[PDB]
Amino acid sequence: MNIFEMLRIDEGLRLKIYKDTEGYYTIGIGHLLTKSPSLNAAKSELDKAIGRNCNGVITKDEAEKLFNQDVDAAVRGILRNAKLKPVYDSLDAVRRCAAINQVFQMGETGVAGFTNSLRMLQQKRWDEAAVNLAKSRWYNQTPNRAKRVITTFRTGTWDAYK
Ligand SMILES: [Cl-]
Ligand SMILES: [Cl-]
Repeated sequence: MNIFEMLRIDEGLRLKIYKDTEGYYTIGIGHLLTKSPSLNAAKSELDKAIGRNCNGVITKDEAEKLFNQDVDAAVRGILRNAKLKPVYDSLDAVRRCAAINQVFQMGETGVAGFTNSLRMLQQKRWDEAAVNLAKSRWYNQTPNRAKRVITTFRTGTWDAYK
């Protein structure tokens, strides 16, 4: 198991513009296009990202390309973040994937606000962090996935991903 396979599992793969769980236009492997409700704005953003007239649809390769850039962007965002970096570097590899997951889903921003949990993770208080993490909008709105990530952080193994 690795980050790509993990996220591919959590985000799915769709080749036509779609609405995510929050109702926003997205495409591919969870690639958010825009928060605007204008489909058109979405198509535009799509073409600009891909570099061609897409008409709302892309290929697998295109999707995968966006996914690579996106994983990469997330790691980098973590590294550049002063609140995040230290936590991240203190964790083992599996758990690192779990942090990337969250960041990919909610942004550097959001994760940066999980102050208490962050500290717990840094101190290696797994069970504790896990309970904390569940007291959040994040878990409440997308509980099966959040459960998987949380278990990942809790255990340091890939069992949630079976
Ligand atoms: Cl792009
Ligand atoms: Cl879910």
